[PDB]
Amino acid sequence: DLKSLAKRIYEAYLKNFNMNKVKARVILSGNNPPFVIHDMETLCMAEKTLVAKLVANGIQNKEAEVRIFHCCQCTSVETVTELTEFAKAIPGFANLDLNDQVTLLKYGVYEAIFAMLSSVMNKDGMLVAYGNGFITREFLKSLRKPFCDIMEPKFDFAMKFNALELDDSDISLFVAAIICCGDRPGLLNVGHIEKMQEGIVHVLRLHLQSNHPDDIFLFPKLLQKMADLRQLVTEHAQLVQIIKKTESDAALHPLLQEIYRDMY
Ligand SMILES: CCCCCCCC/C=C\CCCCCCCC(=O)O
Repeated sequence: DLKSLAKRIYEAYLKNFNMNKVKARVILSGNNPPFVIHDMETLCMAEKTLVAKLVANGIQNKEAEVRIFHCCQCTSVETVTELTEFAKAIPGFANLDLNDQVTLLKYGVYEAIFAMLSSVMNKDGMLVAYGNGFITREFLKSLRKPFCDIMEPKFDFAMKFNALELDDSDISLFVAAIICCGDRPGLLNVGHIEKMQEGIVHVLRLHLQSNHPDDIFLFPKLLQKMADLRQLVTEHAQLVQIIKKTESDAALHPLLQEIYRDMY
């Protein structure tokens, strides 16, 4: 039954996420090749094709860094929708009280986002806009403060995460395990969530044993990555709060504002 459950989770991941690691690698390797964004000229060209409404405002267009942050938020909002549907495949999740489902997704979505971002990142840049753009790591570092500080820790995480050489069958189970953490603040049926966590982590552990016979510590490596992601999210939320307080034009989408509210 555990092998079947691993396959169910993998299939739910392939169905519900618009991007997966095979699809990303095909694009990153070289009919609609990605438009490369490496400077302000190519950002503005890319926007006019890929997000035309955002730059259709003349001198009322927002600052480039704020437009970029807006596009970052749109990607998060979409990934939150995909993760919410994916979670239905996790045994026990749909049997939880609605409020506990909300809490698990609230704390888990950005850990899952940054884990899955690794699949579209290499040391030079990342895919964006449903695989139709590639924005360089150096360009994002070139942005004015504080916006240059958003992505670099995520690239740092991803380079090490990618060196583990996971595939989508592994990542799907890892994302399921992120969602099933019984120590999230405010949970009301901790006991049932802990059993749900134990079950998915057992599936993950057996799958990694089978799929990565060469790396006998891969399961504890991934437990550590889960803790590293929690710290990355706490730090990310702190930076978002700086942006919120100090950048009046960088409006936060209400769904993400609710995720961040009372989080850490
Ligand atoms: C014209 C395309 C412009 C693309 C800009 C870069 C898009 C980056 C893609 C995904 C960003 C992932 C990080 C999201 C965290 C910041 C936003 C948030 O807190 O939700």
